[PDB]
Amino acid sequence: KEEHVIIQAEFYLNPDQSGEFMFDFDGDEIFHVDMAKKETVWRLEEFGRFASFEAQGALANIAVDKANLEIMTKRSNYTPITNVPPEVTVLTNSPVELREPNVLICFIDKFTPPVVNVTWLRNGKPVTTGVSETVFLPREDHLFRKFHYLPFLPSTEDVYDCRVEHWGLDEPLLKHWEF
Amino acid sequence: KRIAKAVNEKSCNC
Amino acid sequence: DTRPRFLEQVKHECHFFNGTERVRFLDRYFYHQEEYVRFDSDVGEYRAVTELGRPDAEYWNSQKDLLEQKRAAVDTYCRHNYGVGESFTVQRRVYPEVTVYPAKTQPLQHHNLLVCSVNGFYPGSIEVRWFRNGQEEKTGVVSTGLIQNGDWTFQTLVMLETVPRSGEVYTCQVEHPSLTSPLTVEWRASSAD
Repeated sequence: KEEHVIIQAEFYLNPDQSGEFMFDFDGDEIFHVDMAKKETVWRLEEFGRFASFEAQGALANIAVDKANLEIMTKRSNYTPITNVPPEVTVLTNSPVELREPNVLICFIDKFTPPVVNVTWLRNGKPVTTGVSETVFLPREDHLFRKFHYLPFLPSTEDVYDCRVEHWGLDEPLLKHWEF
Repeated sequence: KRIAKAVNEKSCNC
Repeated sequence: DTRPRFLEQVKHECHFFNGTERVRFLDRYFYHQEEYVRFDSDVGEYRAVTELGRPDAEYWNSQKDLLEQKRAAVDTYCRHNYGVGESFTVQRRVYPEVTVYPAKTQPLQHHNLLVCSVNGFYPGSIEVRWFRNGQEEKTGVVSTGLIQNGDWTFQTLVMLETVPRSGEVYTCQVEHPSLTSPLTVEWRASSAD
């Protein structure tokens, strides 16, 4: 059995004109390229200590992905993607203790196409500050997964939800956490 | 050190 | 906006066996989730995976320089990048934080679930075992499985169904590549009487 797998995974999506270029090691992201800024974005700061990647090279690849998509769309007689809705799980990073800083993780899994709206809610209200997210991460079945993160101070007063919208769903999907 | 990029091949316009 | 969508993916994959003793390179092209054409270094040329890829396999295989480049990828790309990344990927080892607690505050001599929460570890390979007074418990053990946090750490919660009695000592044991010596965490039933 194999010990390790490194994947350079890319996609291009019409009519959104959205693309992605990333490297994966055993299911975790090494980096992706921010193609608006033409910048290599390391998943953990420490990874850029020694390693480098020429971000401009990703733009060339994405241009080929676009051209290929145009061809494949014609070859398929405009057969569009079938929406596959996500499975969503809310987790904490560590066992929760009152007034001990922690992190809520919203794990959005097994979906396509790679277009999703994810909103953290505190007592029903969108939380914009302190949140972070990953790009779309490839799966071995060629669907996607994604993580969103919210640092928080646990209390008995607050409740949280991850709200996920996707074309495959019949309504917004809410996954709840409270103490 | 520099991470190497794999090139994408271009489909036949056919 | 519910216009139809069209997705192209490409995955350039490097599979490593016994360090870098054996490497397999795959150049894989997808329309939506459907792989249509693939170069496999074990084959040495492109092959159509579905009929959508037939025009490409023929066209690319007719380009000698193109094939020569793909056939060298196991070294120019796979072994090269393994070497670049090795210290912070292959050799990443992050030691687990282990917490043991009863799932609910319950008096002794009643059913409870004892939780062994193993957090923040890397890589994913791990064994978590429960013991009751030094005897390993195999039945009544339920887990979350391995959970990826997305930040190059994992967690797992491994629960033991039990009816604890005064004086018993339960132990969660973890085996993981980060350890240089054994990792055990005890819960004494007399500490929560």
